[PDB]
Amino acid sequence: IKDMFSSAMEVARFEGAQIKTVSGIRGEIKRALSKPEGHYRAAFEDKILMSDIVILRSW
Amino acid sequence: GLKVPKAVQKELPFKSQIHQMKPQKKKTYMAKRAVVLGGDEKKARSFIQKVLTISKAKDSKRKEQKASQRKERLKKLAKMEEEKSQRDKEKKKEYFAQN
Amino acid sequence: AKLVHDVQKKQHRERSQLTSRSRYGFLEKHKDYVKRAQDFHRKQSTLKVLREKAKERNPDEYYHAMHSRKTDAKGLLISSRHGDEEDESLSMDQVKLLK
Amino acid sequence: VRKLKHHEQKLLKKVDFLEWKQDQGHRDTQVMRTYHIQNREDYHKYNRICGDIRRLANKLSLLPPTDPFRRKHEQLLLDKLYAMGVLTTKSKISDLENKVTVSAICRRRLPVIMHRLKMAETIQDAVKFIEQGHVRVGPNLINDPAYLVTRNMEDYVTWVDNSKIKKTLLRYRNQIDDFDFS
Amino acid sequence: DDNMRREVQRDLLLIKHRAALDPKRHYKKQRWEVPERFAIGTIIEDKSEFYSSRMNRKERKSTILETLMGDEASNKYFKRKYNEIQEKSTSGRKAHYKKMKEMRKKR
Amino acid sequence: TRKFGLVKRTLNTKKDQRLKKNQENLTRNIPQVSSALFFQYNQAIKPPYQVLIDTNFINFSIQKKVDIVRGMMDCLLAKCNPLITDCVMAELEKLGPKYRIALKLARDPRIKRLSCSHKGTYADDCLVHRVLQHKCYIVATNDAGLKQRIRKIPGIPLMSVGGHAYVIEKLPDVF
Amino acid sequence: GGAKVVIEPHRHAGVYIARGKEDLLVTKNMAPGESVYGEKRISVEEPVPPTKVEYRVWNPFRSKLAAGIMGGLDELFIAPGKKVLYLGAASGTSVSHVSDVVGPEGVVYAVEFSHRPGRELISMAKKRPNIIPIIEDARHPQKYRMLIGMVDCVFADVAQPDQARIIALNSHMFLKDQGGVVISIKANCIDSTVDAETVFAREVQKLREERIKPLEQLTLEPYERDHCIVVGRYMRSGLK
Amino acid sequence: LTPKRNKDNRNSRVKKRKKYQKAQKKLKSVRAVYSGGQSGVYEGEKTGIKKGLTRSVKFK
RNA sequence: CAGCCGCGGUAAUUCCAGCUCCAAUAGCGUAUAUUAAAGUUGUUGCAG
Ligand SMILES: [Zn+2]
Repeated sequence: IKDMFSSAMEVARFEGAQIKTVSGIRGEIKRALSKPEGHYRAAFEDKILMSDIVILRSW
Repeated sequence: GLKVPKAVQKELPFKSQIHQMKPQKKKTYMAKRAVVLGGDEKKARSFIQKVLTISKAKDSKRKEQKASQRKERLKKLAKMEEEKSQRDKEKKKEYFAQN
Repeated sequence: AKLVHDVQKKQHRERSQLTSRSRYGFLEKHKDYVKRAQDFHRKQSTLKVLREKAKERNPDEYYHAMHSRKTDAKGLLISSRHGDEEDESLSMDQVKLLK
Repeated sequence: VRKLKHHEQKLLKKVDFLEWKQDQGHRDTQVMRTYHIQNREDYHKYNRICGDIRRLANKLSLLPPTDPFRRKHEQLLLDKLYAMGVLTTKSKISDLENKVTVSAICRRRLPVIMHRLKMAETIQDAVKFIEQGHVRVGPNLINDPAYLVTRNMEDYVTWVDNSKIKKTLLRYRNQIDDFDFS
Repeated sequence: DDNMRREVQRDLLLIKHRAALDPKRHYKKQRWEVPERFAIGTIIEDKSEFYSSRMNRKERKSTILETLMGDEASNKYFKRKYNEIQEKSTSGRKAHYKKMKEMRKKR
Repeated sequence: TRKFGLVKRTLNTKKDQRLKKNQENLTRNIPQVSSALFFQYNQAIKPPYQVLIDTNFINFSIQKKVDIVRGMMDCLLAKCNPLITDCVMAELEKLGPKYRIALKLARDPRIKRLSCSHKGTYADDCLVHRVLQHKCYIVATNDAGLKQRIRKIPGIPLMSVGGHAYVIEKLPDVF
Repeated sequence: GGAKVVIEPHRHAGVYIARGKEDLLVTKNMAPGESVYGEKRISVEEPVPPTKVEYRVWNPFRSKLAAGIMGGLDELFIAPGKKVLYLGAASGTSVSHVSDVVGPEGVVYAVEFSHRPGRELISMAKKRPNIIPIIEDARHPQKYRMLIGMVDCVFADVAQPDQARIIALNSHMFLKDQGGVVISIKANCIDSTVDAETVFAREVQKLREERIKPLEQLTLEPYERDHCIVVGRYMRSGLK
Repeated sequence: LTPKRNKDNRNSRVKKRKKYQKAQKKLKSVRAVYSGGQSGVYEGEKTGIKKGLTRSVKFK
């Protein structure tokens, strides 16, 4: 997942959070990728598409 | 479509064999021989095709609309039958409670 | 609608794909995802059924139709694309008459 | 015999040339048309076996529930009837009157397990093949259809080699090796 | 014979699919498979009344198909209905899929 | 050069037509709803009405002391023709010598009488058949089962002894 | 008007359906080459060369029997080898269609009482030889008991209030046992003080009182208001 | 806060004019209604002829 | 289960066109009490 964070520190702050696509596919962020900074690895209920947007509902 | 793998489909039973016929790459003699008629016959062919697809799409529209009709008739019919069965199982308990 | 207002059961409209993210056309929503997912699941179900039949082939399986039906080099099934009431190769006097 | 008239249906009703009382609904005829038994009297030489096991299961029920002779012989009978595959499990001794059937002791015959594991495609063609002498259980050929099998030998029901229908199915799947002579 | 069924085999299709020839006619639901014995016949309108049911000498034809092909309002309706059935049937199948892929690829 | 899998030929109880249970070797019919009917109105019946009586209606008439033709007339406020079918009459005669009063009140020249043509004396079957054939009949009855049959078939008015006079239900022009 | 139809046999033997875009009830023509009351015709070329045989359109608004056929009657008794006694053969309108349904090997006795319809009946029965025109009152079957013997179906298109007596007399004289009795009842011409269902119920009761078991009735409503066809068979012993 | 209501409900007479027109259009579906006889030339049945269906009331 | 609550937005929005249908109609709901209908018994229902 590309750009909801600006740094791996930010993703480290937000690890384990539950996200979802706009299709309601639930998911969880797992680990920040190393070289592209705000990019991370998430796991979903099944295969999401390239035309989706993930969402971290915070308050 | 369902693309069953070759490693699976070579090891299938005899009944479960998948009849998949290959396309033809050679201009065979019967196909290069066979005559098609033109003008009035090709517009007759075009007309019969248009008529048959309009008939088939009209039938598919009609049966889809009947499916949408009868699922909601099933819904209201099941609601009325549930209300009826509730009334029966309380009237039976009334009858036996009096007798 | 027993105690509901018609200004309360309004129509919430659905949102489109962002114009920056527009080359991946049509942001898909939950009805599109369930149309995707149940298609994938029925195709995986029939693939799993065919894999189980391949595991339980029982290679001492004789039919009488495995005299006529035959198998190509890779092991798959040859399905003759012409007929099965005709013959693909026609005789010399038939070719004489057609020519 | 003449589809009798009405004063005829009434005057004699118990007349029936086709089906008598002691036919028991022709269950012998029906089950041998089902499982395609060649000669007669196989049904009744199975029915004697069914009657004998329900009779000795009755007198094993008669003996008191504490002696090891009784309990060893009923577990031995239950294990032997499992070992010849008449049953499908080692359950209650009530299944020795509910579940032993002349049907199931015909189910353990050689053509019907052949149709069961799809070696043939009908029981008639199975009896065709094993009268023509193509199959074997382990090493030895089987000629008669009266050879029923045990629970161990539903794995080595296979044709013989040089059986040409085995050769036709091998050349169907074009896995036809011929160093192994079939 | 089959030699004559191969001549009247098209207007029997028209009579089988009567229900989608005119958009206002709406027959009662039968199936009408091809009957085993039939006969193709031509209507004699007599020489008593004129001009009402009279199809003239200059427009009498030899099948039902030539009359339906000569009808120009039916040709309008069949072409229009066929184009809308066509563009409904090719709505999202393969040209759409590869133009979506080219949309992804172009940038 | 014999055949293989040779069997003894026996008879096939599934197939042989010489025995009795194997002696069992299209045009639809959807009867149109009557042109006498609107949706459930029965727009065609008009006075003088004609009313089919049955046995418990006669018994309840005598038990409640209502005259047949005068009770019908002040129930419907119209001129009535009451009809005893031969099966209703057969049922009243079969009721025995306890019901002599009811039988010789059904024997009345003011009560006309039909001629049913069937076997048996089942008046409920006869009344139901001849009313769902024709829809020009009022059914006067007090059987609960016959009342349910008649009020389930549409366009048929039903009369019944209730209280001390006759009542009528499915006739929509009573006042 | 010059179009082409396909002829197809009906369920009823001897009558046909011509399918086009409007389908027509159709009979074969016993006298080919002319129309009798101005109906339209269909000429097929059936296969010495093929011969042009032709067919006549049966108009349900000018024939109670055709209205009954195409409303749907389970059994007509007018059949292709039979004898029909037509009562009230008011002209040659329906008698021609009954005649060529019955065919060349069967006989239609067309009974009519008026005389100018009788003249047209005789001039039609010239070109249809299987019609015996009988100019006589049907209320006295003895006046023509010498000309007719043992019919198979009676058809009654009389429009008189003593209809059931006429039908009963002609059936008891000339109909055979388990033969056909087809009645066209007109409610307004029987009596108009009662409703149509009352007069149909009374006429059916009169038929079974004269021992003709009714099998079937049909209202034939889109073509005629307050008409009916009652199809029965002459049971003669045991309606039960 | 009322629901959306009907212009045909705003007049008690026009509502029964338009639910009787609906009723006598439904009556053509259940029965076969005598429309008035033959209008012009007899064109044909215009809707089909079923040779299998018999819509006649059998007795008992 | 439900849903006037959605990212923005209130001069903003133009939206299942204001969702569809039904019945009565200058009338139309709700709560409570009720009247009528017959299955009206042939005995024994407690701790007397
Ligand atoms: Zn009766």
